[PDB]
Amino acid sequence: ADYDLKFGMNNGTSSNEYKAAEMFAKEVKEKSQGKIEISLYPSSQLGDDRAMLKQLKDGSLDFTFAESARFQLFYPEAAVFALPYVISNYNVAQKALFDTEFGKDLIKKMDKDLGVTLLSQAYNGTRQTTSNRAINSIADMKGLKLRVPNAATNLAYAKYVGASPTPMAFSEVYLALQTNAVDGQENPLAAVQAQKFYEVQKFLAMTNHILNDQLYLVSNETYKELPEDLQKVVKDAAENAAKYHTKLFVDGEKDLVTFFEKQGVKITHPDLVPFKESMKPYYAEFVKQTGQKGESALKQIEAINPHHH
Ligand SMILES: CC(=O)N[C@H]1[C@H]([C@H](O)[C@H](O)CO)O[C@](O)(C(=O)O)C[C@@H]1O
Repeated sequence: ADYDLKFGMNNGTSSNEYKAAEMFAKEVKEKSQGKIEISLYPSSQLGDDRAMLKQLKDGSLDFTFAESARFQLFYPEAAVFALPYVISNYNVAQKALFDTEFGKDLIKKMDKDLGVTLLSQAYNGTRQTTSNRAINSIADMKGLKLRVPNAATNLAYAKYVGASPTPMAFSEVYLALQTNAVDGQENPLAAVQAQKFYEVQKFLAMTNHILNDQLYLVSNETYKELPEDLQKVVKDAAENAAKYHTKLFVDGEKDLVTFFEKQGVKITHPDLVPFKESMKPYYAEFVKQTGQKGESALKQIEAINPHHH
């Protein structure tokens, strides 16, 4: 094609993210009259999300996904998006990004410093905790060998609840669970399904601890080369795909608990009051480390009412 573009992702071919990326690719190909073809590179073929963000910056990959929170790697205050229990729901996540001074500035910096254009934002589920033994209360976390991604906020979730974290890439998790090298992991329900973690985890606990969004990002080096009518095709397709993406996750959350039960998984509902209490010293450490910018980001986010209006 005139533009042989590539979209890298960590998720696999059975995931909601992949299905939404397929919708995006199809719409772009059709509405560009075949000028643009987007090929998909799932399952961390190209590296993890940190690697893929570098590749968008240098123009060697055209599209990828990232969470708003992942930008903590560059702007420490952006950890606010994944401080456990701070962002209440997706309504808050949307407003935090697009309707705060903090979030608007972040989007501008992503364009200036990191070489990426934000096309759209979707919901990517609320993270829960799976394990090889029951989590009936916070006490069961103590010393649980909890896999986390290579992200400071997830590492802190594990530490402050009393678990023993083991960071590793997403691709490595199924093996680690299967062999009981670790005792559990934490991810939204849809990823537990997509990766078939239910095959290698007998328990799931509704810890509700981190809210994930999902940004459709394009390399500036690619986006600048597209004539403006094709930029519009891409932007509009990303917005349409993100609405579909969100819907896939909202519907999965409704029924996935009963899917897992049918697969033999035992679901627990630990009391979250001590989980939330356990994060208070972590918030204090975030404020100490990130200073006025972090205090401000917190304040701006805590001011957002979570009810749709
Ligand atoms: C956009 C993206 O790549 N998301 C990935 C996230 C983030 O890397 C992580 O939450 C840090 O931001 O980690 C996973 O949930 C995980 O490894 O468990 C896989 C998911 O596909």
